[PDB]
Amino acid sequence: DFAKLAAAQGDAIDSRYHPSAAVRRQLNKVFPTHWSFLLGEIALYSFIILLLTGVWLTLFFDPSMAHVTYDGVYQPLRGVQMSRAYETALDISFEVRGGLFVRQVHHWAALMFAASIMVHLARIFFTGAFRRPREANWVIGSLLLILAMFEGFFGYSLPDDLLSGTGIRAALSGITMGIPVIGTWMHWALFGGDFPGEILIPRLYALHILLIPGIILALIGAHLALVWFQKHTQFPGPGRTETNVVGVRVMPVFAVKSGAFFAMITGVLGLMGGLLTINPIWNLGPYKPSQVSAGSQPDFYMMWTDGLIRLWPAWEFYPFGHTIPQGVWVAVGMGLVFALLIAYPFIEKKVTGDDAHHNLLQRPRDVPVRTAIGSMAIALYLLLTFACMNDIIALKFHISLNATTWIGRIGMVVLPAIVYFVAYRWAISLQRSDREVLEHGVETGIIKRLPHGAYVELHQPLGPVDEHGHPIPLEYAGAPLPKRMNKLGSGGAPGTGSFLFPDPAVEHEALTEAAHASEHKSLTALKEHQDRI
Amino acid sequence: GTGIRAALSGITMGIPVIGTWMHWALFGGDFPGEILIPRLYALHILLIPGIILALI
Amino acid sequence: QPTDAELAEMSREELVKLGGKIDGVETIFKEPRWPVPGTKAEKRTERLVAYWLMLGGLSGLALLLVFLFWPWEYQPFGSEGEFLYSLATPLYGLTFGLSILSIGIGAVLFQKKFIPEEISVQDRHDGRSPEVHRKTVAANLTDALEGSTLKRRKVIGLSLGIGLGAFGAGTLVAFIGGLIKNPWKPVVPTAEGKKAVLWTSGWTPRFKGETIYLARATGRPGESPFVKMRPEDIDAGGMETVFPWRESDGDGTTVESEHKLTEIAMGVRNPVMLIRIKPADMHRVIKRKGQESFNFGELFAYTKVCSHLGCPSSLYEQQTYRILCPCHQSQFDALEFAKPIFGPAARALAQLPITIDEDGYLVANGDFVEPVGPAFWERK
Amino acid sequence: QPTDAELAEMSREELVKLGGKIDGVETIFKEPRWPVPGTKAEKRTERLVAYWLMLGGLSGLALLLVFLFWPWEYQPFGSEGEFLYSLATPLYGLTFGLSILSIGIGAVLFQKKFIPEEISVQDRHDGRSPEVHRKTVAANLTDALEGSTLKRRKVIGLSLGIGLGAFGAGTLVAFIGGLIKNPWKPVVPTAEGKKAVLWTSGWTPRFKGETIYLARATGRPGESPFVKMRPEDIDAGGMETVFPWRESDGDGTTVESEHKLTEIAMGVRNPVMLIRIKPADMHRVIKRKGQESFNFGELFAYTKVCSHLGCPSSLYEQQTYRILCPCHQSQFDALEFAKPIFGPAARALAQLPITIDEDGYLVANGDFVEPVGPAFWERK
Amino acid sequence: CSPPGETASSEPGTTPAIWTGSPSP
Ligand SMILES: [C]C([C])=[C][C][C]/C([C])=[C]/[C][C]/C([C])=[C]/[C][C]/C([C])=[C]/[C][C]/C([C])=[C]/[C][C]/C([C])=[C]/[C][C]/C([C])=[C]/[C][C]/C([C])=[C]/[C][C]/C([C])=[C]/[C]C1=C([C])C(=O)[C@]23=C(C1=O)C1=C4C56(=[C]2)[C@]2([C])=C35([C]/[C]=C(\[C])[C][C]/[C]=C(\[C])[C][C]/[C]=C(\[C])[C][C]/[C]=C(\[C])[C][C]/[C]=C(\[C])[C][C]/[C]=C(\[C])[C][C]/[C]=C(\[C])[C][C]/[C]=C(\[C])[C][C][C]=C([C])[C])[C@]1(=O)C461=C([C]=[C][C]=[C]1)C2=O
Ligand SMILES: [C]C([C])=[C][C][C]/C([C])=[C]/[C][C]/C([C])=[C]/[C][C]/C([C])=[C]/[C][C]/C([C])=[C]/[C][C]/C([C])=[C]/[C][C]/C([C])=[C]/[C][C]/C([C])=[C]/[C][C]/C([C])=[C]/[C]C1=C([C])C(=O)[C@]23=C(C1=O)C1=C4C56(=[C]2)[C@]2([C])=C35([C]/[C]=C(\[C])[C][C]/[C]=C(\[C])[C][C]/[C]=C(\[C])[C][C]/[C]=C(\[C])[C][C]/[C]=C(\[C])[C][C]/[C]=C(\[C])[C][C]/[C]=C(\[C])[C][C]/[C]=C(\[C])[C][C][C]=C([C])[C])[C@]1(=O)C461=C([C]=[C][C]=[C]1)C2=O
Ligand SMILES: CCCCCCCCCCC(=O)OC[C@H]1O[C@H](O[C@@H]2[C@H](O)[C@@H](O)[C@H](O)[C@@H](O[C@H]3O[C@H](CO[C@H]4O[C@H](CO[C@H]5O[C@H](CO)[C@@H](O)[C@H](O)[C@@H]5O[C@H]5O[C@H](CO)[C@@H](O)[C@H](O)[C@@H]5O)[C@@H](O)[C@H](O)[C@@H]4O)[C@@H](O)[C@H](O)[C@@H]3O)[C@@H]2OP(=O)(O)OC[C@@H](COC(=O)CCCCCCCC[C@H](C)CC)OC(=O)CCCCCCCCCC)[C@@H](O)[C@@H](O)[C@@H]1O
Ligand SMILES: CCCCCCCCCCCCCCCC(=O)O[C@H](COC(=O)CCCCCCC[C@@H](C)CCCCCCCCC)COP(=O)(O)O[C@H]1[C@H](O)[C@H](O)[C@@H](O)[C@@H](O)[C@@H]1O
Ligand code: HEM
Ligand code: HEM
Ligand SMILES: CCCCCCCCCCCCCC(=O)O[C@H](COC(=O)CCCCCCCCCCC)COP(=O)(O)O
Ligand code: FES
Ligand code: FES
Repeated sequence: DFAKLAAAQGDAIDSRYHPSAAVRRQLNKVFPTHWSFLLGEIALYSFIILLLTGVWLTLFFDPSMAHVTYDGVYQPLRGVQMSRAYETALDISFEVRGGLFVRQVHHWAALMFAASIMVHLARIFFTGAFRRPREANWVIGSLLLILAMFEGFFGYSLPDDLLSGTGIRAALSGITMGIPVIGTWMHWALFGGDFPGEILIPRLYALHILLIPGIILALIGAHLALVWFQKHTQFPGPGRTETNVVGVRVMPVFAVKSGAFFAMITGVLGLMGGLLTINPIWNLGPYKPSQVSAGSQPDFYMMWTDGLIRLWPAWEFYPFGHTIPQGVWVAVGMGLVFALLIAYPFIEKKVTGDDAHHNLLQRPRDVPVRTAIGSMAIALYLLLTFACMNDIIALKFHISLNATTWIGRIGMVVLPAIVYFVAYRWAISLQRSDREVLEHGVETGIIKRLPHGAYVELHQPLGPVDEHGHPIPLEYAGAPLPKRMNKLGSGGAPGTGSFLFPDPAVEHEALTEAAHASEHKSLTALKEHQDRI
Repeated sequence: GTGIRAALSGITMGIPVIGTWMHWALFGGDFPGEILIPRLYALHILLIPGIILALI
Repeated sequence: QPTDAELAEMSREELVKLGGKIDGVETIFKEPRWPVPGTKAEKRTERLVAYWLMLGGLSGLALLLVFLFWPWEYQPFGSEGEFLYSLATPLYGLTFGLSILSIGIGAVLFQKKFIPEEISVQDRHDGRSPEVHRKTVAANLTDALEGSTLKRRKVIGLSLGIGLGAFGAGTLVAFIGGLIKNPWKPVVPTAEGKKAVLWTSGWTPRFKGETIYLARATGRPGESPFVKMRPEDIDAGGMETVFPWRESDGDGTTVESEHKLTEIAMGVRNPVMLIRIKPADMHRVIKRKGQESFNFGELFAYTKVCSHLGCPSSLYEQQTYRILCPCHQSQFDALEFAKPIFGPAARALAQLPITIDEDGYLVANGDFVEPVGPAFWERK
Repeated sequence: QPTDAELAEMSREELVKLGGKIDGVETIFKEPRWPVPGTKAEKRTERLVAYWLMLGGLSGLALLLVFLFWPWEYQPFGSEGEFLYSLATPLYGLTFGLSILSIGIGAVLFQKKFIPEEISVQDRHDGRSPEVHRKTVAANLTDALEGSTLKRRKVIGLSLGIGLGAFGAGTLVAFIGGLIKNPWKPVVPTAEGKKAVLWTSGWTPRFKGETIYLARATGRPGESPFVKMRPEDIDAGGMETVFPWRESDGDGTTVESEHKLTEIAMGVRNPVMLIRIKPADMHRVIKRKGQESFNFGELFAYTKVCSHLGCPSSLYEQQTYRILCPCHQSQFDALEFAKPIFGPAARALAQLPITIDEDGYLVANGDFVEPVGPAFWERK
Repeated sequence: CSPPGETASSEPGTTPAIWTGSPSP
């Protein structure tokens, strides 16, 4: 019945499309199981949730700048003039059952999408996963991050509330028009005239629901296809070489783990959507150029840019009756940052001279200069991000606002230098900590007094020993070293049973023996594969 | 709009048992309403063309 | 490469191993999770997985039941239903998020406790492809190009390059041309002819001697959103936002008046801060050149638009006389012609000249003498 | 399977043949287009291809030049520019369309005049896969399922099925639930309480004795789009569209009046045809039961909404007394209580009862006695 | 750089004249 049906459908599919060999190649593909290789798929799942909830939102949203009088249920805004966009954003959150939940899941998913992209980028950079043959795919990811930043910005600009409209007036309108020679032409091409105009929100809506997400989808497809057919990197370890992939096959283990991780990410984003308020636009009011509120932060992934605006000094030039205003610096700065991010693999292969194929990753401690540089970059990013929140920090943490500006200004130079130096020394220090275990074995923490009164700590050797009993020094192999005896199995196991009642002793004995035999067989399999290759 | 009133609105509401429910789900109420053109726009520039692109 | 009768005599395990070998994959370790059968620990673990999946099912049913029957509609402030309404979206998120969260946990546990533990090794076969494939694909492409004879037909090659270039150029220009707009096209009627938008605002006179009142927002939409203002309406230490209003703009009862007042409210270079200096502080006022008579006694009027990037710079500290912009923390000295003293702003806020008319209402005494708002390449 | 030094001694042609053979493709015929060199026909054909590509280039440049410099802006009727404006879009299409067409033609010609003619045979390896692949992929899938042990964990299997079902049900209901609306919710105020939308129109009285005037459309969008009318305002053989107007929704000068008049104009069950039939034809009128007094002498009022599918059925033939719907050709007999005599309509048009007030203006004399417009499951 | 069209003055200034206002919108 259920088996004959599967065989019949399988034969029908195979006689018509003969996919057996290609499907089997997909089922046998091996992926490494490292926890940090799951960071990219948080971004993928966030993007999928964004697509689903965004499609739901487009069924109710009218992105018009046409001014109307609010006639809905939210009493504190009755009679207030607003755009159709603000109108329908309110209608979603009050007049459609589940609309507020969908809207909040969309916005939380956008935040998790940007944050996931950042953390996954950090893994790629610090482990060296960008090196050849994978330079292009770092470039594709860099473009994906830029597109995600601007997509999220356009998305939260759509409701045309006071806060987001203030963000549009300063960043999208002010910086753009400040651009030299072509600034005002770019402004009038984008807005159709002066700010705010009547075309901006419908145009941003078209960019946000179709055009930018289509480019993102195409780039994500290229990205995942490159990963799939270039065969994911791995960390050094037992049995791992430059020419193999150690891990699990797709069918069934990796497929089950991916599906379960997708379900758990969805659960977290769903709990956030209905437990934490995000962007309650009815409290902000519709956008009016005469109004503003304290605390005009953008979403976090834009804050650094805003932070840069806050920190850069009022340096302007007035050549021959023209004006180059302060915001131009910020624009140039952004370009520079992006250009340095896209170009990093080629910069590093030019500096280091290393142009070899690489499939084995580097532990971040073992590349101290790149780790120091990335730590320096993260320090600058965090300083600019917190500079953007300097007014909130001043209010909550009792710091002068002027002082926060100057702390950001000086720290923008000093903090990355300090962080670079500290991260460099810390990475080399971890290298020395690994060396110590390699020469002496694992410190067990057990102190012993010898008969003549010496105090010695017992060590657990990781390899062969002498006739004197000291271990032979082992060579570093790019892989982590154990430093706790409990992580080597010294603690044993409690004893089989439920939490409150023991199982029969014979069951416990059989289970423990089977577990030890299985662990030994797995170690032996990896060892003999390593010995053979 | 004459085509919309007759075909999309008139035929739909005439369906037995759930015709008016389908009409009020699609239009958000009676014809013409205020949501129809934005919803059709979303269907037309993204959703239907995306399904078409996948099927092609 | 076995045969059809050798395949029919293979067990599943040998077939799995052969399929892996064809694909370059060897499973070097593979063991069932419970080699000893009939153990209480296995039944306990089975029940643990089932418990997580059952929690997922119960919470999914709870999502169904709360979405149908929880009171979801907005309730106003201080009403009896406001508290239950405030839990609707939280309950949606709790029942949805828990459900799929519990199913994911249960599936993770099933993989970890019941699906066999596995180590598999795949050969990469990466780098340059075998020489046969490189040579044959290169020969294919080179034969296509050289066989076509396109390289030795230079009139055709040049014509194709020029024609494709011209078509692409024309198509690109026609595709983006509709977006391009001259920002300096004169479109705004003023007392001395049409002017470009950025040089003007609601304070630009439309004819010589036009009376433009400093109008204040009543906050009631329609029904006179803007009214005239008198100098005694503001105390020393007070600040009010004023807008450029004309008698002909009306009270917003008609449709045309309402559209005019909407254009007043939405004009980005319109809002003005009117401050009244304390008379004891008038000796500390420094005037800007060309603006020495722009104040009506102890009343000063500056643009509310920040000169840095256009935010409403409206945090007016009456004792320090400091105008703070909330966006990027620029500070302007109201006593020294709104000159910037902190932040990214390099330019002072424009001063509006003000006076009173015969009825004693505050009116503008002309236009700004410089462009208002953020700077641009073309300015000054 | 040759070797790296055998590959290096192959010509391009042998490498092309080898690459094809690996792919299952044999080129059985392949010959150059001009075996005899130096002929005038080859140079002539080269020039023909070049001519088409050059036409493409010239027309692409022409597209650029006309998009930049042709007068593109709309010119009004009877103006001096109107002719040249009328050619703007045609020229854009002529220069664009010609350009990419000429290039296309040129490429076609190149393919069939210079690229070698070939016949290639690729064999299909279609149908069922080789038995090795079928059996290995089946073993892989069966081993996954069987080694998972999911088939014999029935508590886990039922829990997973029920949990996934419940989560999917809850998610599906919450995803579509916001769209679902009860059509029969009472939302419309009437003289006997709240009613569902489809039972009402602008002709439904909002209180007992409310005076609803038959209003004519003046065509002036702003000032007074609807005015009262008198029985002598229309001749015998005339027909006018009237709308339900209350004295309390005004002449559209205020914003609220304008919104009220917009909802009058856009109400889908609002428009009414008022016909005055010739006195000599009054003996031909047959009244509908319940509607014998709905006419004011020779003035009859029917809904302008067609009962078939809701189009304005407004083609009024005064001599045949036929009301023709333009959409699907239904015909209604005006002398016969607008009953259908042709087309897909099965139901008569609803009659509005009409009378006059003390000033002699035509007013409604109550509501329609049946629902107006297209039918639905819930009707009658 | 400093904006060239922004300088302090020492001239005191006079009280502005009452606004009269010309006709013809
Ligand atoms: C020197 C010289 C030489 C010269 C010079 C000259 C010149 C310079 C010139 C100038 C000119 C110019 C340039 C001009 C220009 C103009 C302009 C500019 C204008 C415009 C403007 C603008 C602005 C625009 C733009 C806008 C936009 C955006 C738009 C959009 C558009 C789009 C997107 C589109 C798309 C399209 C598509 C995709 C399509 C495709 C199609 C196809 C595929 C087809 C094919 C076919 C098939 C399949 C088949 O099968 C067939 C066929 C066909 O056709 C035919 C026939 C048949 C069959 C069959 C089958 C058939 C078919 C076949 C065929 C055809 C096949 C073919 C194929 C091939 C060839 C293959 C090839 C391959 C390759 C090589 C690959 C390569 C690679 C690479 C490199 C890639 C790269 C990339 C990149 C760069 C990236 C980029 C990025 C981006 C930006 C993206 C974006 C996007 C978007 C927007 C969105 C989208 C999205 C989506 C869709 C999603 C997706 C995603 C995923 C995947 C996940 C038949 O046909 C037959 C048959 C039998 C009998 C008969 C016939 C058979 O069988
Ligand atoms: C009895 C039992 C058992 C039970 C029962 C229970 C129940 C019943 C339950 C109930 C529940 C339910 C049902 C519920 C429901 C709920 C609801 C209803 C709700 C909702 C509502 C609604 C209305 C909604 C809807 C709306 C909408 C429309 C929406 C939309 C959505 C969408 C569209 C979405 C999409 C998504 C996607 C596409 C995604 C994908 C993703 C992926 C692909 C991934 C994967 C991956 C990759 C690639 C890679 O590579 C990787 C990964 C991943 O993940 C990971 C990792 C790594 C890597 C790597 C590489 C990695 C990755 C991997 C992986 C994951 C892979 C995997 C894969 C696989 C598995 C493969 C498989 C295959 C196969 C088998 C195939 C099959 C076939 C077929 C059959 C097909 C069919 C189809 C059809 C049917 C069609 C349909 C149609 C339609 C409708 C369409 C539509 C559409 C639309 C809308 C639009 C779209 C468009 C577009 C896009 C365009 C396109 C086009 C073209 C193409 C031209 C990893 O991860 C790693 C690694 C390493 C280390 C670590 C990791 C590696 O390496
Ligand atoms: C190469 C880059 C490196 C840098 C070096 C190269 C550039 C350095 C060289 C120069 C250059 O920058 O050019 C580029 C720019 O060009 C065009 O800018 C020019 C000019 O520069 C602007 O300053 C000027 O402002 C524009 O006039 C507009 O205002 C005028 C008024 O203003 C004056 O008054 C202002 C304020 O005061 C008054 O305020 C209001 C004005 O009414 C009123 O309130 C009131 O009257 C008040 O006055 C008071 O005065 C007294 C008080 O004491 C008393 O009398 C009274 O009390 C009274 O009240 C000041 O603030 C201003 O500064 C100014 O002084 C109006 O008169 C106009 O009608 C209009 O509105 C003007 O435009 P136009 O004349 O329309 O066009 C001409 C032509 C440009 O010529 C060129 O050389 C182009 C070639 C060189 C540039 C590169 C391009 C070529 C290279 C190739 C294409 C590359 C392959 O156009 C164009 O082809 C531009 C096309 C687009 C660019 C393509 C680039 C390529 C695209 C791809 C990248 C605009 O297009 C700009 O967007 C553009 O950037
Ligand atoms: C215990 C009941 C459910 C049993 C469980 C399974 C059934 C549920 C499936 C669908 C979920 C429905 C939940 C959504 C809520 C609900 O049920 O609405 C109630 C309406 O009465 C009802 O019993 C609704 C019954 C459903 C009738 C089905 C209609 C027929 C189909 C044709 C409609 C088209 C759907 C698309 C599929 C077509 C495919 C064709 C190929 C309240 O009416 P009301 O308050 O007037 O309107 C409010 C707004 O004002 C407020 O803005 C907001 O929109 C809501 O609050 C809304 O309810
Ligand atoms: C939308 C944003 C992105 C998504 C959804 C995404 C997704 C993924 C996924 C799932 C993987 C494979 C699994 C893993 O190692 O984590 C991956 C790999 C990769 N990503 Fe990303 N990525 C994004 C952006 C980026 C960024 C910003 C970079 C770096 C600039 C980058 C570079 C890479 C590289 C080099 C790999 C392959 C690494 C390897 O084999 O180990 N990606 N990406
Ligand atoms: C990279 C993907 C995306 C990101 C980062 C993103 C981000 C955002 C953000 C932050 C908002 C503001 C949410 C709020 O109201 O509080 C928003 C609004 C919106 N987004 Fe998205 N979005 C993405 C993709 C999509 C897609 C594919 C669609 C269309 C299917 C979409 C449709 C909408 C709509 C209609 C709104 C306006 C309604 C509203 O604000 O509630 N989004 N987006
Ligand atoms: C995806 C829709 C249908 C899914 C059913 C197909 C998979 C089961 C069929 C084969 C396994 C059982 C043994 C068997 O019937 O052997 C054979 C069927 O399998 C084949 O030979 C071809 C299967 C290839 C198609 C699979 C593509 C995608 C399926 C993946 C779904 C997770 C028939 O056995 P027999 O001829 O009796 O020796
Ligand atoms: S907008 Fe005022 S400081 Fe930036
Ligand atoms: S709508 Fe009148 S005949 Fe169809």
